[PDB]
Amino acid sequence: PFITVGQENSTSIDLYYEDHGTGTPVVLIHGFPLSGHSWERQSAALLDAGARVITYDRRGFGQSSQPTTGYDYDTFAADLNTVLETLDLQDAVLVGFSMGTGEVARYVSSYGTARIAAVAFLASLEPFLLKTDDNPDGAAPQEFFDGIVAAVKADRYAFYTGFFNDFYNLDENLGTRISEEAVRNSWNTAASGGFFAAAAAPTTWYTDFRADIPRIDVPALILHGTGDRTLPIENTARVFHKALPSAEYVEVEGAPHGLLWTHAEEVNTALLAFLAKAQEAQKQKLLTEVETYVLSIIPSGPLKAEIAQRLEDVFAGKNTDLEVLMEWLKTRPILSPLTKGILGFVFTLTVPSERGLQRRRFVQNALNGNGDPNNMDKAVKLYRKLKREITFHGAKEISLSYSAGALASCMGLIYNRMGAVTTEVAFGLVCATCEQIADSQ
Amino acid sequence: PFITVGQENSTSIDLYYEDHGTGTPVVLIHGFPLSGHSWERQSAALLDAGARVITYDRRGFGQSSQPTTGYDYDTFAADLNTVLETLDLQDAVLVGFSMGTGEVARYVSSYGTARIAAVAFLASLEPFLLKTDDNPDGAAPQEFFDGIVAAVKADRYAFYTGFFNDFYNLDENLGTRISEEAVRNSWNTAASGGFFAAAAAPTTWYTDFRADIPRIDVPALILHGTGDRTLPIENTARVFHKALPSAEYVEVEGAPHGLLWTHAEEVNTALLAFLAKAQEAQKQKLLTEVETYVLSIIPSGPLKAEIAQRLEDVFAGKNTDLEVLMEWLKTRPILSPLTKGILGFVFTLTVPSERGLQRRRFVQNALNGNGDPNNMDKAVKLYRKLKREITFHGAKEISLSYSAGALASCMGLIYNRMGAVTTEVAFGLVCATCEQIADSQ
Amino acid sequence: PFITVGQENSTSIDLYYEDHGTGTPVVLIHGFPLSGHSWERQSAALLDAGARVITYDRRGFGQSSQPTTGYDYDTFAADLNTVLETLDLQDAVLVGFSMGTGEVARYVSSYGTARIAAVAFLASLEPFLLKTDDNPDGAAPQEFFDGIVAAVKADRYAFYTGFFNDFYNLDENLGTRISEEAVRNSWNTAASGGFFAAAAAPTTWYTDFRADIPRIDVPALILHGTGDRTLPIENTARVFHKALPSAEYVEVEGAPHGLLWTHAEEVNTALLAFLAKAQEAQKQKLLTEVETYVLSIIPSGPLKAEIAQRLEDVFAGKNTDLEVLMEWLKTRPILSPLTKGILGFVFTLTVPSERGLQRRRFVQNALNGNGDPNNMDKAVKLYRKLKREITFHGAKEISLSYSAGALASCMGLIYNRMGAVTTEVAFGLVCATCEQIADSQ
Amino acid sequence: PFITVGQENSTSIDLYYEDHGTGTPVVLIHGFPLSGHSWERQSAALLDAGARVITYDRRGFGQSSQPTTGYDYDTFAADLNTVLETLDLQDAVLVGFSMGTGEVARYVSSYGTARIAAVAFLASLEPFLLKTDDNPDGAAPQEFFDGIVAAVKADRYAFYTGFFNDFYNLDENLGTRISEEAVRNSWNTAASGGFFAAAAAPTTWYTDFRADIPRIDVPALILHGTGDRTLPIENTARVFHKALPSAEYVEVEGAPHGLLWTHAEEVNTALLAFLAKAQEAQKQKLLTEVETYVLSIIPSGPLKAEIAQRLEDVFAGKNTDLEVLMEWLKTRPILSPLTKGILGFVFTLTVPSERGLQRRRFVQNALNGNGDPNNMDKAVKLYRKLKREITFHGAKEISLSYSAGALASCMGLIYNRMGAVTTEVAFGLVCATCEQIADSQ
Repeated sequence: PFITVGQENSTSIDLYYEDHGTGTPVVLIHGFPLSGHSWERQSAALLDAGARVITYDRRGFGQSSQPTTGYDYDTFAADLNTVLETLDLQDAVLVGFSMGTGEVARYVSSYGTARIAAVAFLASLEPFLLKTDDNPDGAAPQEFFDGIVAAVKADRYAFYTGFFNDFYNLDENLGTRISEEAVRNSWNTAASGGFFAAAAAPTTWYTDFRADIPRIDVPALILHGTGDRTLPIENTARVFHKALPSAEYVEVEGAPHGLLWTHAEEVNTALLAFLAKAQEAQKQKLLTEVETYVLSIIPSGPLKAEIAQRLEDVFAGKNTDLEVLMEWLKTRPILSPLTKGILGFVFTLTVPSERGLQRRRFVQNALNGNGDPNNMDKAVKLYRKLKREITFHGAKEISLSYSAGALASCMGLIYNRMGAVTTEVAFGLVCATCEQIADSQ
Repeated sequence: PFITVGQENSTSIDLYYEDHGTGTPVVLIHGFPLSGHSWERQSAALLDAGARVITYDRRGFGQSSQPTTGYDYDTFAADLNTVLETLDLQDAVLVGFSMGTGEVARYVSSYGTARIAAVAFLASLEPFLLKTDDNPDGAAPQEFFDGIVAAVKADRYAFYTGFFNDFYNLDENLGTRISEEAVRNSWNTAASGGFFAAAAAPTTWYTDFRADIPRIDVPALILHGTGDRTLPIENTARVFHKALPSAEYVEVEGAPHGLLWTHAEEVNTALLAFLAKAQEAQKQKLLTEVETYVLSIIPSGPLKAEIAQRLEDVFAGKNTDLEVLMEWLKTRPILSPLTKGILGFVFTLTVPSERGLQRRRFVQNALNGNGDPNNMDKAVKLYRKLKREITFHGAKEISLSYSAGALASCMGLIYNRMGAVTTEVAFGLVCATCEQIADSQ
Repeated sequence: PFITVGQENSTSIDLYYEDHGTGTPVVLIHGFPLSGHSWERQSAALLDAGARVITYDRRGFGQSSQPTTGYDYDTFAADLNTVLETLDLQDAVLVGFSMGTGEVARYVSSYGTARIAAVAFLASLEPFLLKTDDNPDGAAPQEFFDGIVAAVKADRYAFYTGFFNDFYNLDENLGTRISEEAVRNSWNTAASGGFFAAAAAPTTWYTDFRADIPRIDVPALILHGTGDRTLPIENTARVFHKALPSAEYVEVEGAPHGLLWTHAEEVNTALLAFLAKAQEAQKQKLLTEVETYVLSIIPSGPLKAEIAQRLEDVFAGKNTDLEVLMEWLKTRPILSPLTKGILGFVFTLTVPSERGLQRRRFVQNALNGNGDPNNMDKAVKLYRKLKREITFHGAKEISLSYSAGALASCMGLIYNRMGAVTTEVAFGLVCATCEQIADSQ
Repeated sequence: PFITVGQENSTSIDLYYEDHGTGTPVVLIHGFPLSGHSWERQSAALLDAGARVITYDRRGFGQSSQPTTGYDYDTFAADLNTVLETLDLQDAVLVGFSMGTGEVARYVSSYGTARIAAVAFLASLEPFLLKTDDNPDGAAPQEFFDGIVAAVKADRYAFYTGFFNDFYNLDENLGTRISEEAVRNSWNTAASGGFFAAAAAPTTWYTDFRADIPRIDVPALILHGTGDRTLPIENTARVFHKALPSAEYVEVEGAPHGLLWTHAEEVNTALLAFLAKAQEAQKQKLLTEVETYVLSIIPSGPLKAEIAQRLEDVFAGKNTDLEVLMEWLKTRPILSPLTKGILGFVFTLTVPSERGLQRRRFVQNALNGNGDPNNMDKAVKLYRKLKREITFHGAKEISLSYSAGALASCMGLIYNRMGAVTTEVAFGLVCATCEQIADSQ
């Protein structure tokens, strides 16, 4: 798969990307000189843990186009921007490794955290690698980087070999934490990047990210290997944490630069924990928003108390007997049959286990759009559009452009499994409906 | 990026290509069994020297499609034709290495040199490799080539190994001029070409190019390694130069077949020397053409003598005091303010150094399209199109479709730096303007 | 030229008007029985002094329609209203002579001073001409005016003769301050007004303007001839100044009623003195307003202090070395290149002398709309509309309907002299831009 | 009637014009400070002699608008251009008197003689009135003109009096060649021009017309009064004739500047002669063009000889017996009935006297469009458009856009007097028809 990010002469500039799983989106931004596939140990864990995994190959690397332009962090951040906008990612986690940590800082800094729930920096460049008068903690002098450029231009093929040596601490880790075959694959991946990008990349490494850091808005993780020969932990992660005290901070004891493979565990467990903390809060946010919309249609009173208590309990995960819940709703006075259908729908959708219970007649009758063909026609039209939605707000926005009869019919269509959409999209549908109905009062 | 060159059964035949830099187009045609990426040492130099670099992968190789049809030099030349026409290349240099030198000869021969400024043959097949009665200087008998085909069909993978041995003179050059890793990359590239192309390619090697050579119209370079084990310099470059005495001719002392890598600097230097001469000639042509258009609007007389002398001098590179030049123009009688603005524009554009001189009021006033909004509207439209142009003639052609008022306004727009285009495109703009104005007289 | 002010039976009622020069609008309202052309000595001076001169012929006079309705000051003031609204006059000076001074008072009184910067009363009717019990200072009894009406109805032609006698003090001024031919022209003008208007006009002369005077809001001038036989200075200008002490007050020694011609230089000088003060105040206001908009985009701090000081100084007329000013701006830290371009533009526009300095590259680059063709397209569209504007607010209003990119491009267009607009219109453009940019923050 | 020539602030600039008679257009351009009505003695003669008379009032004079802009010969010539284009005048005579002679020279010079058959200069400004070093024959120094401006600004009313004195040589001509009443009317006309134009006009009088004169392409007349006190014949007409030897040249013995009235006879007789010479040639041109179109449809042979002889004779004015002519045509073999109808039409149209002969059945039958309703429908449509045409080429151009059936039907419509058009328009119709028919062969 490709996303086009620009044009170079007669050719467009396309980034290779992958898009796996379902759930909260996690975007992984690889390091030099590798590709999105270098995250494969992390991707597997995130997929098992229930996240949507997005990887892409930076321009000049892996399967992306290989221009001779745009090798700088503003372009790289603009590239990332295009990806996020193209996929309409909401509530995303951005995880960068090495070079990738430059994208994370520069994007957050320039474009803000509108789509972004949390960030993570692994084997970071930050805050500035260039050793100057005003930057004493810098890791190396300018002449040092000039050196790498010269070395890559001389042979890049040979260069990759010595690079992966220190990248992986092969003198320590070969035959132990990394196989000879895994290293061979890495070299092949590097050899496959563009010649121009290979020599141009090292010039972006001493980008000054010092003014980007105060812009970091959302929860952050900083993770570094203490045996990092490529980015000395003392000039990078340790001074970065002083600049962002707020960041959660993890040192991987004796881990090299290429800790994604050698210490995938410690990485994946820690990354997993970070996702886990981010994910539950996001889920809670989703649950409570739904609740306000659902409650907005119910008349104020003690019933509205019983209903809200029940929502909150199933939302907290207390598996309730849906059969008991549904009978209660069914037999509630005052509530309109429409209202009971909406609640009926919400509860079956959110309850931990449906326990093989059949659909309820009172709900099917409540959500049938009065069996009106125009309602049903529009509901089918909305359904088509909702299949393309992946977020709560996108779903809710498109739904609000339809009449309440059509919305109720659409809900029946999903309820009865005549169509299927993602959970968060279904929430947006029922919330648009509640919004429309509440507004009629 | 791809260019489609044909159809095979249900599939189209697409050639992988790249398009880097800006300036005079240089098209690099790779050898067997490698791809456009084998030129990476040359590409870097050409890019630094300020050329537009085009590479593509021959059908059956690198990232191009892998048909089982069209393995012959007429098809290969037709493939090249499609590339050149698709990109609308003007004033291009064609550089072939090994197999690629067959494309260069056959295209020039059949399609002529309309788009082509110069040609270069590196490690050439020419003039005929087959040793016959009528071709005594041929390098080998037919049975020898029949042998290679049989060897590739037997194992191609194993075959590439012994091939790169002699291709690179690895017994001499390994660890010295070529690394083991660079060789590994080459084998990977070869292993990635199509099985059918691998066995079919060697049949095209003894194509008789003897009738193609007299067709070579434009300046040429012949370059060969004297240690070439693959194409014996005595049966190829040395008899080729006798057939084309006119060619500039360079022997690389003890260089193998794969001299692009092993002797890449020297090869790159040679390319610069040829590109540098071709570029200088092209620049001189551009100065000469621009000049005729510019002179066409001036009334015949002694002033027209002073003006032409001045153009020629700045065009020759005599850095003149633009401030002095501009005052002179400004104060010239007879010349219309329009004419003075056009000349004003040309001189600031072509003078070696502007010496931080501010724009001139007499020119801004002359090139303002009479402050007419429709002129300015069209000038902005033209500007958009000119941003996409890279050649003098393409620019001039599109410009001539606009009125003189709009053209003058566009020139003011560039003059005043409200927009930017490449130099040759700017020349096309001012020349279209002169052409339109001259035609009004 | 005509402005339609009403309908009489099958015919519309149209006022003849003229509209000359550029600059601050000055509206001249003639006396009985003459037309807008009676101001010709004043018009010439005002035109030379750099004002926009508007004249019109009151209904029933000169080249206006000659209805038999609407001969009263409310209608006359409504007529004037229609003129001012039709032309969208802003910041106008209203100058009335004789009858015209009734329009000035009644319009200001009823419609307010929204469009009006200053007023002038020459040979005024004010405050009330009718001699009554409650108006002891009145110039004549009712029976006296009844007399004039009767005289005009008897012969108006013969009547004009004796009228111009006292109107001009011909016994004193003929052959001296007024020629016989100038008097002949006056009679011809009068003979050309409508018969009905001639007899109906004198009934409007004893209109009580006593309640209109407290409504005079803006700076005023009262000017009267001490030899006025038509409107005794003692019953008119002298008691009017007591009612409006605030008015600037000028007696023309031995000047008759028709002092516009006989003492035209002195009257013209007086107009220049008032126009000159009003113009200077208006200019100061413009400097003050422009300044707030310009300052609104600059970050608060010491630089903002240096900038404001400089604006104020050039605005006060301290001719500053623009070259020095521009270098300072150019080299200022913190300020965005956009901001520097806007300031660059403002300073070159307001500095007393540009001293033949060329345009600055930093400004041209700052105001180029990013060389975007859509910006430039809209900027050209805006420019067309701005050519039709004559006021700061009209310009600013139309400009605010365009995006900031298009506005910046338009400014570059003017800066680079690719188009031209009046100064106040240019101010409106740069102020709309500042407003748009400030609002983005 | 008005023609709009521009815009001043909120008002358009309209020129008052008149358009009298039918025949060859003669455009009269008045002098300072008078209007188109000053030509009334000439207009009457030209109308009696059978010409179309066009007069207009220069901006600032007579009944034209009175702007404070555009008082210069390029604007005045542009004004004239607009008039000629607005009325689509073809084959026009331009006659200027005094100031008007500046329009004639400047228009011819800049716009060329495309619409213009002949020119006439009466009491000319030419070639340059300013007395300089390079212009020794100039009539006065710059300080002299500066003087007139100052005098007009001082009083223009009084000024006109002394001006008409010398304008008319009233000391010689009053009560003799000009009445006191005629002079009174002149002053009234002048007093009615705009104040601004009166003072601005004299600045245009020393315009250098020396480079305009070589541009005079067409037959010219120069006419001057030897008693001209306003434009000394020695600095104007006499040096002008040296610059244009080719001009027909007439001195009116002891005639003043205002010779149009005082010597209308000598003027009108001479002008009449000039028109008479121009008119006959134009008529001959019209006759011979018609003939080629008419002959183009006839087969080559002796009949074509008889026909051509006859056309030429009636065209030369030999009144022929149309009855005899028509019978001859009617009874001619070979000629198609269509052809006979066309000739029938032409002859009745061009014959001096029809002698009360009834329309011919053979022609009515020939020109009936086959009684086809679509033909007739289009013919009626064409007729509507032809009523708006006044020239041969305009008529012929619009006619050629119709089919031959429709054209023939239209001709029948005119032939049968069911509609009426001017002679030259009718010629264009029959010529378009002949052109269409000839093209079918």
